[PDB]
Amino acid sequence: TTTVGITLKDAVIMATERRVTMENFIMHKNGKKLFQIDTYTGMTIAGLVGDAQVLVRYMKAELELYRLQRRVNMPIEAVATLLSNMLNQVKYMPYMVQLLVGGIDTAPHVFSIDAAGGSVEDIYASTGSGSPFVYGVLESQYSEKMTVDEGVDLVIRAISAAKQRDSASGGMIDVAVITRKDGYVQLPTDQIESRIRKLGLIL
Amino acid sequence: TTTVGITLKDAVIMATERRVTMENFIMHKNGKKLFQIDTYTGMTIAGLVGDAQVLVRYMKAELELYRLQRRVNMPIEAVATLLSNMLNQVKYMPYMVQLLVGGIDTAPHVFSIDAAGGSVEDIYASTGSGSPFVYGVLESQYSEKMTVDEGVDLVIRAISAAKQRDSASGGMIDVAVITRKDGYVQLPTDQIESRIRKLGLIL
Amino acid sequence: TTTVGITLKDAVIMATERRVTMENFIMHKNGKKLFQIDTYTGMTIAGLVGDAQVLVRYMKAELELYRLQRRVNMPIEAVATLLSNMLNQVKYMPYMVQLLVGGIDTAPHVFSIDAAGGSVEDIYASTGSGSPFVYGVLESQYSEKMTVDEGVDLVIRAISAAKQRDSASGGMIDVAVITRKDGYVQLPTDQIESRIRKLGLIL
Amino acid sequence: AYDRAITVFSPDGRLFQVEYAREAVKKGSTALGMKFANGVLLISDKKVRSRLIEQNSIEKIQLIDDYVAAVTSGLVADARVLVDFARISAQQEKVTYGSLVNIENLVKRVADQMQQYTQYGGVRPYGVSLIFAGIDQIGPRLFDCDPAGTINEYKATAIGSGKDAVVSFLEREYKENLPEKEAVTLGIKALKSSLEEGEELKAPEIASITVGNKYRIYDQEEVKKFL
Amino acid sequence: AYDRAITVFSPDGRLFQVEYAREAVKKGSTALGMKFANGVLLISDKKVRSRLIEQNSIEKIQLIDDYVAAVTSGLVADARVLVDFARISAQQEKVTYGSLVNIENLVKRVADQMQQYTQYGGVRPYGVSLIFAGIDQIGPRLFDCDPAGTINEYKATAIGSGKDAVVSFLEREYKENLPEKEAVTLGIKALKSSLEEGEELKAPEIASITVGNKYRIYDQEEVKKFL
Amino acid sequence: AYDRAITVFSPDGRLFQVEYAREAVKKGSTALGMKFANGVLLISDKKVRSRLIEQNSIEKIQLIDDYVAAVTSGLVADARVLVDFARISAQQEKVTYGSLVNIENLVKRVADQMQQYTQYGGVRPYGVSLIFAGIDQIGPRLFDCDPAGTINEYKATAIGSGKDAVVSFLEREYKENLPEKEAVTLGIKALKSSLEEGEELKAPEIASITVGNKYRIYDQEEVKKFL
Amino acid sequence: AYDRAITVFSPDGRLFQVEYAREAVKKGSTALGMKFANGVLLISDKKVRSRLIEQNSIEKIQLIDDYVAAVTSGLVADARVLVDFARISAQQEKVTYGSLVNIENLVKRVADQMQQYTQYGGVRPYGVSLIFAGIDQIGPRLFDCDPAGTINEYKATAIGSGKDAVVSFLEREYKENLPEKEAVTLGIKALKSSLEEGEELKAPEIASITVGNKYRIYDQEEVKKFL
Amino acid sequence: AYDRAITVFSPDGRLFQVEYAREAVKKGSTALGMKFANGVLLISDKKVRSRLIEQNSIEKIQLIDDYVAAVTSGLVADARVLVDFARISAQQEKVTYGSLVNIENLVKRVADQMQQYTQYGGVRPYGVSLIFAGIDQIGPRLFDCDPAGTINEYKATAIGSGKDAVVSFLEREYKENLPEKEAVTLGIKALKSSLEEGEELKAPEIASITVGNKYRIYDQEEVKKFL
Amino acid sequence: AYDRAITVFSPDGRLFQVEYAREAVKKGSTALGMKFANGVLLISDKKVRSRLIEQNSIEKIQLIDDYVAAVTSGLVADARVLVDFARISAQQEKVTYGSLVNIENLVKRVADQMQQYTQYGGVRPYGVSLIFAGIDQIGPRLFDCDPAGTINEYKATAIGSGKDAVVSFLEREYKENLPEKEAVTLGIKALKSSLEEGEELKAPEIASITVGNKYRIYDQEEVKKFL
Repeated sequence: TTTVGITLKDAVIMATERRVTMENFIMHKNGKKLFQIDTYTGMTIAGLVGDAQVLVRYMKAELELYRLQRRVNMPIEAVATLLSNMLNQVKYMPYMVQLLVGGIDTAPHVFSIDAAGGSVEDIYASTGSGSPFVYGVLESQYSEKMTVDEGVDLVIRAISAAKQRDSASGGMIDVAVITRKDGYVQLPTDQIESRIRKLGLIL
Repeated sequence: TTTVGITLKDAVIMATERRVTMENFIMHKNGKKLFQIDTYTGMTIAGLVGDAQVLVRYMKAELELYRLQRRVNMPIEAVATLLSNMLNQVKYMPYMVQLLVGGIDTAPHVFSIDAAGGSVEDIYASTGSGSPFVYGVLESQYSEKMTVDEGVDLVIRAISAAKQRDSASGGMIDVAVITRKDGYVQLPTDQIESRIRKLGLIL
Repeated sequence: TTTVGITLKDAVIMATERRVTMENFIMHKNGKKLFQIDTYTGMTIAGLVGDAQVLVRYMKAELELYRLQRRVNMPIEAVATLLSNMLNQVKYMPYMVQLLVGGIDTAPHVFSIDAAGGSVEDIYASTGSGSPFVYGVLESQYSEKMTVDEGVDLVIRAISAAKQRDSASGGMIDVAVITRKDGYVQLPTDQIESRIRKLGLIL
Repeated sequence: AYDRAITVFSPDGRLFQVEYAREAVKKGSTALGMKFANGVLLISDKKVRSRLIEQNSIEKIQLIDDYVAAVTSGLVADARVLVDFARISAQQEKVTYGSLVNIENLVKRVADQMQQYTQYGGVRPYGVSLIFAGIDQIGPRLFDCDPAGTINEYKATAIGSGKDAVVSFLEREYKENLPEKEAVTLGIKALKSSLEEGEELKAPEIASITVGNKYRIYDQEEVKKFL
Repeated sequence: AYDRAITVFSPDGRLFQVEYAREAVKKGSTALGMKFANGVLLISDKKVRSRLIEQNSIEKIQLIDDYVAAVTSGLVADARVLVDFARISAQQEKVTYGSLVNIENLVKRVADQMQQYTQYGGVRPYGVSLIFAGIDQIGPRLFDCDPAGTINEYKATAIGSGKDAVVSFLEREYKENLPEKEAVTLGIKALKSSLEEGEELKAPEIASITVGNKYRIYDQEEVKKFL
Repeated sequence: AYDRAITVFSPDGRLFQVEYAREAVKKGSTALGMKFANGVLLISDKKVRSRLIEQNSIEKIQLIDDYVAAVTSGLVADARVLVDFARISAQQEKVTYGSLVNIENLVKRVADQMQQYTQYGGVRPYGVSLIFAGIDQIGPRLFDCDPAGTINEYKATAIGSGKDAVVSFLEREYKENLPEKEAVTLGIKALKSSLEEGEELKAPEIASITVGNKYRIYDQEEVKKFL
Repeated sequence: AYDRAITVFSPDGRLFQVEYAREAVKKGSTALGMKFANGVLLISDKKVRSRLIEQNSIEKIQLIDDYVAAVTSGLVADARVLVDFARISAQQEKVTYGSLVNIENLVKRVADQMQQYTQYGGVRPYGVSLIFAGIDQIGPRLFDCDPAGTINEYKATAIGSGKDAVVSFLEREYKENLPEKEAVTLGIKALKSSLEEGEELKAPEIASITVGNKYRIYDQEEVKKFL
Repeated sequence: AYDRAITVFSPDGRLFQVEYAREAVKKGSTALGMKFANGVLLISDKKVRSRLIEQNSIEKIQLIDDYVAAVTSGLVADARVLVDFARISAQQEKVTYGSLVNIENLVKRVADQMQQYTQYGGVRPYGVSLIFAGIDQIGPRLFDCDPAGTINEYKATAIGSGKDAVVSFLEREYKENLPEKEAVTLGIKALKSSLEEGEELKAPEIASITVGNKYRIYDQEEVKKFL
Repeated sequence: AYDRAITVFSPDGRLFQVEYAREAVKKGSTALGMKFANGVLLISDKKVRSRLIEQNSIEKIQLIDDYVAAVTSGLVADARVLVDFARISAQQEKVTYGSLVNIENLVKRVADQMQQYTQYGGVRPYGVSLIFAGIDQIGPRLFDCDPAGTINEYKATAIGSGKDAVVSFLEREYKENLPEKEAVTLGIKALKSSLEEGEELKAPEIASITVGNKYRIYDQEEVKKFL
């Protein structure tokens, strides 16, 4: 798997690919690894699929209930701290996952969370077996001053690179862009493909 | 074991073979691996037979109860999400199974579910030791535009191929076709045999 | 051990041998591995003797209680489904046994059940270390159209073959015949011996 | 005196608090069931509290599974709770054995839950009566069950305010093995005999099952042909 | 005063609330048992509430296993609950030891359950009496058991409304070791002596067991030959 | 006498303590719900205890999720506790099945919690009624639910002090499938009919949902255009 | 006032409810025990309710083990329950230590169970007295025990209706170290002194044990030689 | 009659035992809170029982955390127990989410604990009212909360004996967004209006918090400048 | 009124139910303890109910261990139960620390068990007083303990019916550090002073312990030399 989350001035971009493998065996080419879990929050999953999917459902339920009770959205840092506690509580019988949580409250944030509850905020992060290849592209090409379009292209590239060298990664790239203005918007497939073509790539 | 589930325009076709082996020892030639679990839902089983059979019974009970309580059939995605939770809850003392759940609500669906509660929807899927052989036939021969008759033939072939190369697979092929019009209809044996003969195959 | 169960038009025939060994050491030559557990139901046991014997006692108790409560005999399939649940519930601390349950309700049935609750119906089945030898005789000689006398001879042979080549099997052959007319009747020893002599066999 | 706790016998050996629960059952709408040739049916009246109510909702005849149904009378919240116990109890049996051989046993389980609440202090009884009707391996079945946990099997019976009217009418008019259509007509006729003339029978509920089939709920138009 | 809680003694050392439970037993149909030559039998009357009731259902004589049976009188729901305890208790014993050597012990277990509910506050007693009759390794057995948990072994006894009639008649007429047919005739005769003349005895239940056999339930035609 | 414990039946088979709980509901502000063309709406009055109170706080209309809302009347602390049970109950169902197919089931769960507190001694009932309104896979739904645990589905209904006023007005005036704007006007008009003239209706709450959308809470300005 | 709960003291420091339990003991059949030369014996009368009862059943003298026996008076169901506690308690001690060195401790355990039910609300006391007689490593022992949990060791004593008659007779007539035969005669004679002349003593139970032996139950013929 | 247990409704649907807990709150010292420009404040009176008491101890204004504070009135031991629940509840939330986004939720948790004690028998309610004031992510907050578990948000409010005095005074005099100094002066003035002239206001407690700061407790000298 | 439950205070702050338990203690036989030169002794009277009782049994002076003994008065069954608690409590302490440094702690544990039964509803107090006398590492000790859980250390004291007689006699006559023989004589003399003349003191129990020794029970002959 390959997932990525980056921050920009007033935006968060999150992307994944869709491949699901039982070992070397590509069982499903269009699994979903990027989910909206609140008005301005998205989550990406890597690791054991059953553990990831359970946690997606809990975070949807709990962030919705929280919002109704508080009449405000959970701060992104709060979402991370919640996940941090949940996962640490069961560290010796853990959720075998790596999560990215990204969103906008008073500012953009991306947090990266491990199966022990370690949570850390960063200007960008990636997870899954393809992540090293992504970290390569980003180290070389990421800029803080990038525009949302530039950023979307960047992530398409990073994941394309990952897909070319990680056999556990493949399929269509999903991208979401989270802004105060328009909220969490999942870019349409035909737009991503267009950019893939315009940038001169494959799959 | 070999089981398969495919989707078409307004139909789901599910098929399995019937062999049950204790290792290399063929104990039973006509076990049942395809079950109707609701008006428009079917399930196929692979893996430890006890765990499989228990889950068949639960799904029948719980989907019947749900329907009486809600006065509608459980959405297929719901049936998957239920199974997903059930199985993940006991992941460290798991049901050693692979399930296909297929059916019609507002559209056709096939879901594939593993012993950790990983659930993924796909246009087709297969499970059991014969599944790689099936995935071969399907990759080469499946079309979205296929008709129900074309689809039934396709699955008869995929399984026949699986049977020829998986010593854990064998016996009569079972097929069910699920449509809004006629619901879950289990094709009669003599009609499957006829198509086997007409396609030029064996067992 | 060797046990067998076959079905015919309106009859079930079940047979076992009687040897009990602690390893290569023949401790007892006349153990009992065939039991009546209801008016028209019989059970054969193979595996750990303590687990087997406990289950024989439960099935007797529970099938008697069921019959008093329902005023009808437990359907044979129900007997299997009960056992299936019981055994699967404790799969990780299992009854180390293989069971055959055979009987008549609206028709004859033989079910074979494993230590994880896998249960499967078949026209015939055998269990224990002698079973492969039995499955050989039956593959070659079993007919659906056999009469109850023909069937009794068949099983005598299958077990006599098993005894000749399984050192874990031996002793007198027990047979029971279950019919709607006369219920479960355990054939007398002198009759079995007469047929052994007339078929030209040994032990 | 002997009147005020479920755990107290009167000197004549009565549990008045249970007898009082039984009066709650008289306040419900009238419903009836009867056996006919290869089947059984249920018919239920219904308070229609207003025209602002939604008809196709909270049904007096409730399916327990595809082959078993129940009608209830008395406290509605208690009834709901008992019908769901009935449904979960049914599914436990199916999971254990693969099927429901004898409906009498489902009924007993429901009746035992009810009896239990007539013996331990700290709870009141359920103010509910039920009729269960279905097909099992014995044949078509018709049972009733009250707050005390008492059970009977009938050819025909009824529960609710108009019970006594409906049971007399049937004591005079019932015959066994009627065809379905005549059975339903006898039933509507019996039901009317319990109304207070002037007062007229609006659209009631009708469900029926015959051997080898599943239950079948009559729609309001089909029901209308009998009014 | 001393009348209103199972946990309260009267100044004369009585538990009235238990005595009151014993009055519930008098409201049941009359049933009787008696020993005869190598065997024991039960006979029971039955309220037939209507002709809309189903005869081949809710039996007053209930098998506990193949060699033990019970008849009960009093609150029906309590009686049902007790008979099923009795059955489960029998099976527990057979699973532990492989058989039921002495029926007195089954009865004591049932009697103890009943006694327990005459001692702890928060529960009322079971308003039931039972007769148990069977064969065990001692021989043919006949016991009764009441709401108090009291037990006795008899040659003949009865329970229900007509108890006293039937016990007098038997005090005068019973002899030991009758043949089965005469034993059943004496029983029917005794039962009739408890009716109020004018009133006539419809089809009652009759079960019998003899040493070395299983129980045997008389069908209504066989029963008729004695009416 | 029969008046003073939730576990006690009256001799007519009533639970007065529950009936009394129901009176608590009459002391709340009036609220109403009604179905219209492809949707459902809620309108609630509000006691404004002072001008030192904070308006944009403790709302009578409460979202249970994005597609389901409730209004409540009666003891406010009880109502708060029940709304939060409703919310957690909703999320449990979504986690189990991925969605809330039929709102009737959420309502039943809340109604069952309420019924439970009308049966076990040691607790009193919740003195609350609720209306739930939302969209589910059946369509637009409108339910009410009282301290007894009784449930009904409506086209329109109300709860609170002015209930009877508002239900009459709607029995005369309500039609199905009104456009949203007219449905809201009919509602405000109905609500006014329950006031005591002289007395005038201040800013009330209004929420609405239509098929394929999420709920929508009217702000005080939008509400004003209807006053 | 102070009369109606096991947990309430009277102003004079009495527990009337326990005193009342003690009255239950007076309603039982009279039994006695006495020590003689190297042994101890029990004798018990018996209500023979009818000639339809079975004699060789429900014995007033009950073995606790081979060397310890008990007779009881009062509520029979309570007595049964206590004798079985006694037996299980005896076997626990034998498993722990290999033998029962001092019978006083068995009795104390039984007596403590009884006392416990004179202190915690929610239970009534056992309405039973017992006499325990046996051989242990101290020698022949004879104890009694009542509903209060009070214990005494005797040379001779009695329980039941005729207690006071039998104790006086023994206060005058008892000597220590009689031979067995004379001890038994003295006992029968004592027992008779408690009857109301006219009334005559039918076959009573007699058990005895001497040092170095097991218990020995006299059969009805052997008993007859003393009548 | 309906007066004497927390679990009993009156026929008008009231819980008098809770209404009575509310009278306990009138016996406390008067305290008030109010919102002003970018902040909120609390002021509390205090019984000074003697001159042998220690002033710098048991404070009527208690910090829940750095940004939230509470004043309480009624039974003091109850109030202490509730303030510590409030603190622990605040820390649980901070550990779960890293911060306390909305104070209303803390308050609700405290209010729920209180509501719970107005429903289950075996407990009495807390005879306490509280005012919570603090800054959260919504802004400056001011809530009260009573024995019933009822909550309201205010611009200004008060609790204690002088409540009604102080609330009238504020109904006439309060304006929003005063500067801190004027707000405090209005408060002291309001507090004085509740005294009985002759009687004069000794040194009261004053805490305040403004957006972006922590709480700030005025010392007795700073407070004096307002007397 | 305030008289009837262990959990109720009278308006003067009394627990009458405990005061009544204290009256149970007056009904016991008189016993006394006193300290003398390097030791302590106990002497107890005894009801001898009959000549059919066994003397060498159920002793009023009971060893708790080799260096500590107790006498008790009041309800005998309660006393037995408390002495065994005392013995088990002693052994727990010895197992934890290897010895019993201070007997005051054993006593307190026993006293606390008693206090506990004067505070939780559902139990009555133990109607017992005890005197404990022994040697520990402080020296010779003498304590008493009553139903309330109250404890005192004495030079001499008494319990039972004759308490007040014996305490006066000792208030006048006791001196510290008597030799054992004179102490015992003073004790016998004191005891006699509580009898009603005519009435004469039969064989009482006498135990004594001196520093560096174990307890020593006087036999009836040794006791006789002081009569």
